[PDB]
Amino acid sequence: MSDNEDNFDGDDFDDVEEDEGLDDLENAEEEGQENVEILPSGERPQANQKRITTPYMTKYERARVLGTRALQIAMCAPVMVELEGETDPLLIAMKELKARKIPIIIRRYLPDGSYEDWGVDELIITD
Repeated sequence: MSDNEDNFDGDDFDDVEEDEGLDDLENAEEEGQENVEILPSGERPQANQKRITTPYMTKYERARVLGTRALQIAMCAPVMVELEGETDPLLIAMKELKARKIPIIIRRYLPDGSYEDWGVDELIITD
């Protein structure tokens, strides 16, 4: 009946519980390090670059994609599913991967001192 918490600081371990995932991203891995840009597929036979981007895009390029698609598409949809009839925060960025079509190029730069561009027009999609 009258049982409440005395305060909110019994020790020095009650300030680490801020999680902002979504539908299946509970601080699992997300470990990486590559500046990644996003753009509509573009295997331009002229900007053939190279450096470290494994000839196979990596879920982040697609995870930045989904996020940068989720907003571009949240407007209409550069996506390949609901071009202008949908704008969900990521159904499209999901559907696009869920489709594994990921028709888009991504730039994996390197905060280390390098960079490479391409995505699904020259290599893999999310995986």
